[PDB]
Amino acid sequence: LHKEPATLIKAIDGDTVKTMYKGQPMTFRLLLVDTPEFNEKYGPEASAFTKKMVENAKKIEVEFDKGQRTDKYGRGLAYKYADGKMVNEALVRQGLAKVAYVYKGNNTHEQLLRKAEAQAKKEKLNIWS
Ligand SMILES: Cc1cn([C@H]2C[C@H](OP(=O)(O)O)[C@@H](COP(=O)(O)O)O2)c(=O)[nH]c1=O
Ligand SMILES: [Ca+2]
Repeated sequence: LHKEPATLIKAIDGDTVKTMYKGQPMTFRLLLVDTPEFNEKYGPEASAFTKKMVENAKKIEVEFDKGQRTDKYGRGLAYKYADGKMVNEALVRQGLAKVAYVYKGNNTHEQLLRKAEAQAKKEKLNIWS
């Protein structure tokens, strides 16, 4: 896989962000994770974590997997990076997302994320507390 440029338009919630990609606005849903909804426990903390991470970044990048690049809602499906740090992994490592929605052929970073989740579980962080 490879990273491509994107520029933040707006933080949305823990696992969705609006970014401009090849000059067009899109809403991206982060691959391989599930944050709580804003109305659910930790939902606001996940939203604020992702928002801080993308708003503070000097450089956002998007990385598509090998499979489907959009979902049925027309959202982009990608791994997102903020100054080189994967947002999807960072959420999981902080116990603010579960590994979820692991579909065959768009699961290149699964094992990296499962290892973050195990570590967040060991530390009993947030969702795992
Ligand atoms: C992350 C992800 C979500 N989705 C779809 C499955 C879920 O469908 P349903 O809407 O029918 O439940 C929905 C969950 O997204 P949210 O967790 O953003 O609600 O997005 C994909 O199809 N592919 C993906 O890789
Ligand atoms: Ca969600």
